[PDB]
Amino acid sequence: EDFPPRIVEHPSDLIVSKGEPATLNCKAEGRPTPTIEWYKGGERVETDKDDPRSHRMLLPSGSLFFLRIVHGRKSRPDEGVYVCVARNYLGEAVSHDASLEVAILRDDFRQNPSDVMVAVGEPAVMECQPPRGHPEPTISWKKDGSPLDDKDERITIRGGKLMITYTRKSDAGKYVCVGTNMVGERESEVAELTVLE
Repeated sequence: EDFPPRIVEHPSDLIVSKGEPATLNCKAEGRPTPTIEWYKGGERVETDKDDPRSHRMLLPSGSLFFLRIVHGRKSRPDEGVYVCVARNYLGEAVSHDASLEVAILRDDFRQNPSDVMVAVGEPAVMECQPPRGHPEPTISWKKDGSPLDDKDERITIRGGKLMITYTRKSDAGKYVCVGTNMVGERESEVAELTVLE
């Protein structure tokens, strides 16, 4: 016996990089088998099943596959809020909405660290702020090519602050703050800690 459609899988939010394909999931049940149609900002989205020229494929399940995420300066027709709608003669079911998003990481830091000159046993503090990014760029540090870990308690890394409680001469070196999101790494310009005594 025939029954109205029901959404089985709603689409989940998606951040993806420019250059990468993407898939928004949807799945319905119904008898007769429901058709699946997608809407972005409440506007019907063309698929290859509508028009062979589309860069978007509607998969057998009704998920929406973007062969390329269009996001240029002056047009970006793919990022936004999406909903799938399942239909048969008996009715319609709509999904919850999902955002589709292109990740972004700037090459150039919000605030570079600063040279510090300090004497043995005195605190050395370096502050950093990474580029704007989505998702937000998390922070790490490097001295003369090698990662810094706060695994060793004499260094405190927290927020944008790197603190060395009691400077050692062996702490003299080139410091860079590193910026990281799904897009890639980004390195600040190098900072000189100098240690007197």
